[PDB]
Order: sequence, then C-alpha cells, then structure tokens
Amino acid sequence: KFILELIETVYEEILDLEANLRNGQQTDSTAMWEALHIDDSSYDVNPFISMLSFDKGIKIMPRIFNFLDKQQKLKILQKIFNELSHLQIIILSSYKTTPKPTLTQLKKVDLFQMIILKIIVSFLSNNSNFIEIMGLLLQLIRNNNVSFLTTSKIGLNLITILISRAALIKQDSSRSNILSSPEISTWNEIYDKLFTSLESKIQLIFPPREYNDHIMRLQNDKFMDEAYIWQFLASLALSGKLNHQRIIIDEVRDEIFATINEAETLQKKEKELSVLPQRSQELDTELKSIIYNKEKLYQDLNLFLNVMGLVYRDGEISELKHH
Ligand SMILES: [Cl-]
Ligand SMILES: [Mg+2]
Repeated sequence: KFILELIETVYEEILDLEANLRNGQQTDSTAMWEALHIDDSSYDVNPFISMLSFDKGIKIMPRIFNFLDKQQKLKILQKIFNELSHLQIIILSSYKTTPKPTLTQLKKVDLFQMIILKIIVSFLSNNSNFIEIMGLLLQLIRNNNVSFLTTSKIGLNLITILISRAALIKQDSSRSNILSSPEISTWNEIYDKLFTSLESKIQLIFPPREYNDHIMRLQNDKFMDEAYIWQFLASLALSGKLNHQRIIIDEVRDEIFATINEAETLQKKEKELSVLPQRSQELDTELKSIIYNKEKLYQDLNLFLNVMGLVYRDGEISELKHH
C-alpha cells in the first residue's frame, strides 16, 4: 500500500534521528514529521490516521514520540481526537459496531491500548496544562458521537484519561489557589457539555453479557475485567455536582447490584472451598483465583462508590469513613 511505504520512510527517519541522538548531535524531527503526513489532506483518509491501522505503525509510535517536542505531540493527539468516531480501532473496540470481535481484532485493540494510550498518558501527565486538556476535551466533544465513543473500550479510556487529568490538575492546583476563574468556569461548562451528551445513556458503557461471554471464551478465562468501566464512572462522578452524581448512580444502579451479586456468588464459592479439609494444590489455586476475582470486583466497584462517599464491604453499602 501507500501506507507501508510511509511506514518504511518514517522508520528510516527514526533510525537517522537515533544515530544523531547517539552521536551527541542536536535532534531534528522535521523530516520524520513530514514523513507522517499529518497535515496532508490529499486523500480520502489522512495517512497518519491510516498508519494507526497497522500493527507496525503502532509499534514504532513510542520511537516517533521520543523525538517530538510538546507542540508536535499535542498536534498528533488533536488529530486523533478529530477522527475518533471513524477511527478503525474505535469501531473495532465498540460492541455496537463490532459485536463479535475475532481474536486478532482483540489483539489489535489490546496493542493500541498497550502502546498508544500509554504514550498518551505519559504525555498528558508530564507535559499538560488545564487549557490543553480543555481543548482536547472540547474537541472530542464537538467532533464525535460521544455516547457511541463510550461503547468503545479505547474511546471510553481516552475520555477517562482526559477527564481524570483535568480533575487531577484542578486538585493539585486547588491546594494553593492556582487556576483562574475563566478556567474553572470553562471546565464546568465543558464538563456539563460532556455530561449532557451521556445523560440517559450512561449504562451503555457496560457491554452486553453475551459480548462479555464471547470475549471470555476467546481469551480462555472467567473474567469480567471491567475496572476501566468503573474508573470512568469514578472520574465522571468526581468532577460533578451533587445533581450529576445522583443521576449517575441512579443510571448505573442495576450494574452496581449485578456486580454486588457477582461478588456475593464468588464469596459463597470461596466459603465452600475454604471449609474443605487438606486440599490439593490444584484446589488451592482454584480457591486463590476465586478470592482474587472477588477482591477485584470489590476494588473496582469501590473505586466508584468511594467518590460518592460510599463503600461496599461485607455484602453492605455504607457511608465511607475517612476518619
Ligand atoms: Cl508542529
Ligand atoms: Mg438531567
């Protein structure tokens, strides 16, 4: 393709950069940047966006990013948030639009998650200010079916990364009154724009059990791993007013009780395994696995419950006591 040639020239441009890095020369990504075709609108679909559809394109991204400055990194993120709704890996990771992913589609989703989102997190955590997060957030909000996005694992995680970083800086800055009025106001405007794009569709962040089942079989284990769903719920809740929080917890209340029920079932299985005398190692690894799964369900729900000042503990939801 025209995209494989681009990947080879980008790669060569990388090796060049590395030699100059290694030989103590100043680094210049100008040619690497050009080779990505980030501003190129000649084609139906941008060639850098197209490059993200290839495992190889994905796998060289950390080395590309090693040579970019912050302005270049930001520009790349901006490009990604504009094309999000029709970005392949989003379509691939939505249960709506890809209700039965194959193993290789899954591994692709994981690869993108493992590599691209890791880079995005490092970048935003080491190089970002409130206004840049706001802009990325507005941009996502303006240019996508945000709810559709939330049905995607990558899409949701991208929202959570942005939203938790914003909350974090606002928290670190609040301790000494850094952050202007126009910024706190804009965040509450932007937050409320995000919120209202999700209102009444929040539960659609949880995929159908059927879909969960299909995925469990492909990966060979009994494992809802939905931490990323609860992490999103926690961050969404953390930045809302009481009104926002009551709406949220009301909309996901069936999922809260299904998770509690899931946890209670594992707790019962744990008890009946625990009373058995002189177990074999295989029985004991069965027991350790049930315990771990039980604890993960606790910890994942409690992530969200804690933000509402609640805690699930021993079959009960009670008021979280910090003191
Ligand atoms: Cl630039
Ligand atoms: Mg309302």
